[PDB]
Amino acid sequence: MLTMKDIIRDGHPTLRQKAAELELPLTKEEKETLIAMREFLVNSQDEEIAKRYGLRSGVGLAAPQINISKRMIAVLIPDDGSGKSYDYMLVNPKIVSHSVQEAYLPTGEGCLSVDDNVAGLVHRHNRITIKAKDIEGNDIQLRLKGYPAIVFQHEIDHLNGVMFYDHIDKNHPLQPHTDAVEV
Ligand SMILES: O=C(O)C[C@@H](Cc1ccccc1)[C@H](O)SCc1ccccc1
Ligand code: NI
Repeated sequence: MLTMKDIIRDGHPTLRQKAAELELPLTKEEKETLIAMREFLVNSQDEEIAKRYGLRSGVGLAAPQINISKRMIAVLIPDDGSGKSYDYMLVNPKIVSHSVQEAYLPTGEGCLSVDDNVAGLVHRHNRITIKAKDIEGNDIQLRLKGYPAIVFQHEIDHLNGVMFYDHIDKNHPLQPHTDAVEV
Protein backbone atom coordinates (compact mmCIF):
# COMPACT_ATOMS: atom_id res chain seq x y z
CA MET A 1 0.00 0.00 0.00
CA LEU A 2 1.44 3.39 -1.08
CA THR A 3 1.39 6.49 1.23
CA MET A 4 2.87 10.05 1.18
CA LYS A 5 6.30 8.64 2.16
CA ASP A 6 6.34 6.93 -1.33
CA ILE A 7 5.84 10.35 -3.11
CA ILE A 8 9.19 12.11 -3.92
CA ARG A 9 9.21 15.88 -3.46
CA ASP A 10 10.01 18.82 -5.75
CA GLY A 11 13.86 18.95 -6.03
CA HIS A 12 14.12 15.15 -6.40
CA PRO A 13 15.95 14.70 -9.77
CA THR A 14 13.60 11.87 -11.04
CA LEU A 15 10.79 14.51 -11.28
CA ARG A 16 12.89 16.43 -13.91
CA GLN A 17 13.87 13.41 -16.09
CA LYS A 18 12.03 12.14 -19.21
CA ALA A 19 10.25 8.88 -18.23
CA ALA A 20 10.94 5.82 -20.48
CA GLU A 21 8.38 4.15 -22.78
CA LEU A 22 7.20 0.73 -21.56
CA GLU A 23 7.53 -2.46 -23.59
CA LEU A 24 4.38 -4.56 -23.84
CA PRO A 25 3.32 -6.71 -22.27
CA LEU A 26 4.06 -5.09 -18.86
CA THR A 27 5.97 -7.09 -16.19
CA LYS A 28 3.96 -8.42 -13.24
CA GLU A 29 5.90 -5.85 -11.17
CA GLU A 30 4.80 -3.01 -13.52
CA LYS A 31 1.09 -4.07 -13.27
CA GLU A 32 1.36 -4.18 -9.45
CA THR A 33 2.83 -0.65 -9.29
CA LEU A 34 0.13 0.78 -11.67
CA ILE A 35 -2.71 -0.85 -9.59
CA ALA A 36 -1.11 0.54 -6.35
CA MET A 37 -1.02 4.05 -7.96
CA ARG A 38 -4.77 3.87 -8.65
CA GLU A 39 -5.28 2.33 -5.17
CA PHE A 40 -3.43 5.36 -3.70
CA LEU A 41 -5.88 7.78 -5.41
CA VAL A 42 -8.89 5.69 -4.21
CA ASN A 43 -7.42 5.63 -0.63
CA SER A 44 -6.60 9.40 -0.67
CA GLN A 45 -10.28 10.09 -1.63
CA ASP A 46 -11.79 7.96 1.24
CA GLU A 47 -12.06 10.35 4.27
CA GLU A 48 -11.45 7.52 6.86
CA ILE A 49 -8.43 5.83 5.17
CA ALA A 50 -6.91 9.23 4.18
CA LYS A 51 -7.17 10.41 7.83
CA ARG A 52 -5.80 7.09 9.23
CA TYR A 53 -2.77 7.18 6.81
CA GLY A 54 -2.26 10.99 6.44
CA LEU A 55 -2.99 10.98 2.63
CA ARG A 56 -3.40 14.24 0.60
CA SER A 57 -6.42 13.81 -1.77
CA GLY A 58 -5.37 13.20 -5.40
CA VAL A 59 -7.11 12.78 -8.78
CA GLY A 60 -3.86 11.95 -10.70
CA LEU A 61 -0.53 10.13 -10.17
CA ALA A 62 2.39 9.64 -12.61
CA ALA A 63 5.04 6.90 -11.96
CA PRO A 64 7.94 9.49 -11.67
CA GLN A 65 6.20 10.86 -8.51
CA ILE A 66 6.92 7.49 -6.73
CA ASN A 67 10.43 7.66 -8.27
CA ILE A 68 9.85 5.15 -11.17
CA SER A 69 10.97 6.77 -14.47
CA LYS A 70 8.33 5.04 -16.65
CA ARG A 71 5.49 6.34 -18.81
CA MET A 72 2.39 5.22 -16.84
CA ILE A 73 -0.28 7.31 -15.11
CA ALA A 74 -3.39 6.79 -13.01
CA VAL A 75 -6.44 9.09 -13.07
CA LEU A 76 -9.42 8.83 -10.70
CA ILE A 77 -11.93 11.72 -11.00
CA PRO A 78 -15.13 10.93 -9.11
CA ASP A 79 -18.61 11.87 -10.45
CA ASP A 80 -19.08 15.57 -9.60
CA GLY A 81 -22.75 16.05 -10.60
CA SER A 82 -22.30 15.57 -14.40
CA GLY A 83 -22.73 11.75 -14.23
CA LYS A 84 -19.18 11.75 -15.81
CA SER A 85 -16.32 9.99 -13.97
CA TYR A 86 -12.77 9.03 -15.03
CA ASP A 87 -11.05 5.85 -13.79
CA TYR A 88 -8.00 5.20 -16.05
CA MET A 89 -4.65 3.40 -15.74
CA LEU A 90 -2.72 4.37 -18.92
CA VAL A 91 0.55 3.01 -20.39
CA ASN A 92 2.60 5.18 -22.80
CA PRO A 93 -0.15 7.83 -23.04
CA LYS A 94 0.35 10.42 -25.85
CA ILE A 95 -1.57 13.65 -26.73
CA VAL A 96 -2.14 13.25 -30.50
CA SER A 97 -4.40 16.32 -31.13
CA HIS A 98 -5.79 19.25 -29.15
CA SER A 99 -7.82 22.48 -29.36
CA VAL A 100 -6.13 25.87 -29.91
CA GLN A 101 -8.45 27.22 -27.18
CA GLU A 102 -6.86 27.07 -23.67
CA ALA A 103 -8.39 26.43 -20.19
CA TYR A 104 -7.32 27.08 -16.58
CA LEU A 105 -8.39 26.28 -13.03
CA PRO A 106 -8.98 29.77 -11.58
CA THR A 107 -7.47 28.57 -8.24
CA GLY A 108 -4.28 27.52 -10.10
CA GLU A 109 -2.96 23.94 -9.56
CA GLY A 110 -1.51 21.70 -6.82
CA CYS A 111 0.80 18.68 -6.76
CA LEU A 112 1.34 15.75 -4.31
CA SER A 113 5.13 16.25 -4.97
CA VAL A 114 4.90 19.98 -4.05
CA ASP A 115 4.54 20.61 -0.27
CA ASP A 116 4.00 24.41 -0.71
CA ASN A 117 1.28 26.07 -2.87
CA VAL A 118 2.46 28.24 -5.84
CA ALA A 119 -0.06 30.90 -6.94
CA GLY A 120 -0.66 31.36 -10.68
CA LEU A 121 -2.93 30.20 -13.55
CA VAL A 122 -1.69 27.19 -15.59
CA HIS A 123 -3.11 27.52 -19.14
CA ARG A 124 -3.55 24.14 -20.89
CA HIS A 125 -5.62 22.92 -23.94
CA ASN A 126 -9.41 22.85 -23.28
CA ARG A 127 -9.72 19.73 -25.54
CA ILE A 128 -7.30 16.85 -26.18
CA THR A 129 -7.23 13.41 -27.81
CA ILE A 130 -5.03 10.79 -26.12
CA LYS A 131 -3.80 7.44 -27.44
CA ALA A 132 -2.52 5.01 -24.79
CA LYS A 133 -2.31 1.31 -23.90
CA ASP A 134 -4.22 -0.21 -20.96
CA ILE A 135 -2.57 -2.47 -18.26
CA GLU A 136 -3.25 -5.52 -20.57
CA GLY A 137 -1.72 -3.80 -23.68
CA ASN A 138 -5.12 -3.02 -25.34
CA ASP A 139 -5.67 0.31 -27.17
CA ILE A 140 -7.45 3.32 -25.65
CA GLN A 141 -8.34 6.60 -27.31
CA LEU A 142 -9.70 9.29 -24.94
CA ARG A 143 -11.49 12.48 -26.08
CA LEU A 144 -11.35 14.80 -23.04
CA LYS A 145 -12.46 18.38 -22.34
CA GLY A 146 -12.28 20.77 -19.38
CA TYR A 147 -11.40 19.42 -15.90
CA PRO A 148 -10.37 15.91 -17.14
CA ALA A 149 -8.24 17.33 -20.00
CA ILE A 150 -6.39 19.55 -17.41
CA VAL A 151 -5.77 16.55 -15.08
CA PHE A 152 -4.40 14.25 -17.85
CA GLN A 153 -2.18 17.09 -19.27
CA HIS A 154 -0.81 17.57 -15.68
CA GLU A 155 0.01 13.82 -15.37
CA ILE A 156 1.64 13.69 -18.85
CA ASP A 157 3.78 16.80 -18.03
CA HIS A 158 5.27 14.57 -15.24
CA LEU A 159 6.49 12.04 -17.90
CA ASN A 160 8.39 14.85 -19.74
CA GLY A 161 9.91 16.19 -16.46
CA VAL A 162 7.59 19.30 -16.57
CA MET A 163 6.07 20.78 -13.33
CA PHE A 164 2.76 22.74 -13.24
CA TYR A 165 4.54 25.92 -11.95
CA ASP A 166 6.76 26.01 -15.10
CA HIS A 167 3.60 27.21 -17.01
CA ILE A 168 2.98 30.13 -14.57
CA ASP A 169 3.51 33.65 -16.04
CA LYS A 170 6.31 35.39 -14.15
CA ASN A 171 4.92 38.99 -14.17
CA HIS A 172 1.14 38.29 -14.56
CA PRO A 173 0.61 34.93 -12.82
CA LEU A 174 -3.18 35.54 -12.37
CA GLN A 175 -3.78 37.13 -15.82
CA PRO A 176 -6.26 34.87 -17.75
CA HIS A 177 -5.24 34.47 -21.44
CA THR A 178 -7.54 35.85 -24.16
CA ASP A 179 -10.57 33.49 -24.71
CA ALA A 180 -9.14 30.89 -22.24
CA VAL A 181 -12.11 28.99 -20.67
CA GLU A 182 -12.30 28.99 -16.83
CA VAL A 183 -13.16 25.43 -15.53
O1 LIG B 1 0.23 15.50 -7.58
C1 LIG B 1 -0.46 15.10 -8.66
O2 LIG B 1 0.08 14.88 -9.77
C2 LIG B 1 -1.96 14.94 -8.46
C3 LIG B 1 -2.69 16.28 -8.38
C4 LIG B 1 -3.08 16.55 -9.85
C5 LIG B 1 -3.70 17.90 -10.21
C6 LIG B 1 -3.66 19.04 -9.40
C7 LIG B 1 -4.26 20.22 -9.82
C8 LIG B 1 -4.89 20.25 -11.05
C9 LIG B 1 -4.94 19.13 -11.87
C10 LIG B 1 -4.34 17.95 -11.45
C11 LIG B 1 -3.81 16.12 -7.33
O3 LIG B 1 -4.78 15.23 -7.91
S1 LIG B 1 -4.54 17.63 -6.69
C12 LIG B 1 -5.55 17.34 -5.25
C13 LIG B 1 -7.09 17.26 -5.36
C14 LIG B 1 -7.77 16.12 -4.92
C15 LIG B 1 -9.16 16.01 -4.98
C16 LIG B 1 -9.90 17.06 -5.47
C17 LIG B 1 -9.24 18.22 -5.90
C18 LIG B 1 -7.84 18.33 -5.84
NI1 NI C 1 1.88 16.98 -9.67
